[PDB]
Amino acid sequence: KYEVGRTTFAKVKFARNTDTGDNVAIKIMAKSTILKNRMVDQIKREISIMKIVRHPNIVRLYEVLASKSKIYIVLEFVTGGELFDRIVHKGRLKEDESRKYFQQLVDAVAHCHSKGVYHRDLKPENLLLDTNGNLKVSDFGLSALPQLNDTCGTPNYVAPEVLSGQGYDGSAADIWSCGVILFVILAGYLPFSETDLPGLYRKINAAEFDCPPWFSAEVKFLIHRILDPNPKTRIQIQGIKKDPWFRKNYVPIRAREEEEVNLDDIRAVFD
Amino acid sequence: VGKYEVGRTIAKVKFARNTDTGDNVAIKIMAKSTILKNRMVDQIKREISIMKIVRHPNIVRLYEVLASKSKIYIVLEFVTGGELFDRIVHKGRLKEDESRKYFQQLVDAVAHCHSKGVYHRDLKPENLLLDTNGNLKVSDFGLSALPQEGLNDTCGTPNYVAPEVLSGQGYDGSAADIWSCGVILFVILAGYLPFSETDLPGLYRKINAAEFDCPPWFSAEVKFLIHRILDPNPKTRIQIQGIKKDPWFRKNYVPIRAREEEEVNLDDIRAVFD
Repeated sequence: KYEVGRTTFAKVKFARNTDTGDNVAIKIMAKSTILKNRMVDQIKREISIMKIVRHPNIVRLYEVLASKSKIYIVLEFVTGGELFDRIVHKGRLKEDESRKYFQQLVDAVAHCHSKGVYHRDLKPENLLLDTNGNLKVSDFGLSALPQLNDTCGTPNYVAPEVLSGQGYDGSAADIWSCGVILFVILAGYLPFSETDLPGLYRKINAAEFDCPPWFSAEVKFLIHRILDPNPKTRIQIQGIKKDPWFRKNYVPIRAREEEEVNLDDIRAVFD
Repeated sequence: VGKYEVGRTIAKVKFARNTDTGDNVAIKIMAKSTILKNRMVDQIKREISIMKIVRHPNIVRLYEVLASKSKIYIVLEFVTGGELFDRIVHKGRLKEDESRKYFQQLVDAVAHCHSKGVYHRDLKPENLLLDTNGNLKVSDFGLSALPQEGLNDTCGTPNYVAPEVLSGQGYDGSAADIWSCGVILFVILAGYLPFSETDLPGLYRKINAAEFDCPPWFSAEVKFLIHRILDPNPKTRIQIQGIKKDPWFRKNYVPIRAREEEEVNLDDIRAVFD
C-alpha cells in the first residue's frame, strides 16, 4: 500500500503512507532468510513486543508487512539526524546537555529491558534525534535480524563478555555500551583508541581508559561502575537510575501501552 | 635534516629524501616522552634495533634511527607499490598460484622476523605492501610495541585478529601472527573476509568458534592448510615450520636468501635513543 521510494538484506528505502500521506522508512528483508533461523521465534516475539512499544525516546515500528519472498518493517523516520553529528559540530558536549540526553537513553533502555528485550549492538548509529530534538533510540529488537574494501566500525563498545564469543547477559552488555556512549558525548572520543586493535582489546578487558580532566569525579565514578568488565559486578539500570550524577535534574517519564497484544498477532505477524 | 630533506606528512609519518645519497624515504616521527615512559620502552628498544639490523626482500626496511631531545625519528624504506589489496579490488580474488606467490613472500618474511625474535602483533592489509617490481613488502614490523599505535572515522577490521588476542590477556605473538596470515591468505583467494563483518557480536562468535565456509573453488589442500592455520587453539595451531612443510605451500617454492651482520652490539641498542 505504501508509496515506497528507494533506497545485503537491509535496503532501508524511504516511503510514504499515502492514506495519511506520511512517509516512514521501511527496512526490507528476504522473507525466507529470517523464517528459517535459530532466533526466528525470538525475532517474532521481539518484533511484536516493540510493534506495540510506545515511548518518546524509542523509534517506533508502525506496522509489519508481508510478501511471498520479502518482509517489510515500517519504522518511524527521524529527521533530527544522528546525535553524534551534533557532537562532531562541537567536539564534546556540555555536562547538562549530556545528562539530559543520557537520562533519555537510560529511560528508553529501561523500558525496553522491562519488556524482556535487549539491544546487543548499541552504538551511535542507533542514537537518533527527532525534529523537536529528543533522542530516539533505534534498531531495538532488530539486532536478531539476520546478519568489502571498506569496513567501518566501531566495536569499541562491544562489552568484554561478547569478546569471549560465548554467552552474555543482554542487560549488562547494553549498559556497558551505554557507558561508552556517555563517555564519548562528554569527551569527544572513544575511551579506548581504535588504531591498535589488539591493544584496544587488552584495554577493554582491563577497563583501562584515559579519563578527561573536565569529567567531574562523580561522572568518573558512574562510568567506572558502568564500565566494569565483569557483568556480575557491573551497575544495574536501577543502580544507575539512583545515581548522584544521574539524579540531577532528573524526572521519570511514565508510558501508557497495551499489555502485550494477542500473540495470535505474533504468530500471524509474518504468514 | 640529519642527512634528510623532509616533506609532509603521511605518530606522524612523513615523506622524506635522503639527501647525501639523494634517495627517498618515509619517516615516522614521534615524541621521545611517549616512548621512553612506557611499560615497553625496553621491548621497543630491542625490537627497533633488531629491525634496523634486519635486511630482507619482503620486509620494509628500517635504515636508521634519529633521536632528538624532544622527539624520536624512524627512517623506513619507501614503497611505491602500495596496498596489495588494491589489487584484490581490481580482480576480486587473485588466482591460486599468484596468491601462493604472495603467501610465500609473507610467510618467508614473518618467519625471518620470528626467528630474529620479533612478532608483528597486528598483521592487517595496511601493512602488506608492494614495490615497483611487484614484490610484497611488510610494514610496521617491530612497531606494535610502539606506544599507542598509531572519533567517528575508524577503519579497523577485527577479522584478522586471533581469538586469544580477543580475550584481552596473553598469547604467544607468533600464533597470532600465523592466524592473520591465515586470514590474509583466505581473503586473497576468496575476495572476502572468512567471517562476515556485520552484526559484530555474532562476528566475534564466529571468530571464537573459528567457523568459516570456504568457497567450492578452493582446492582440498589449500582448504586443509587454511583449516590448520585457522585453528582457534593456539597450542593446536600450525607453526611456521609446519606451514613451510605443507604440500600446497611446497609448490614451486624457493627459500629466499639475504645477508645481514649478527646483531650489532646491543650497547648500540641501549644507546639507540639517549
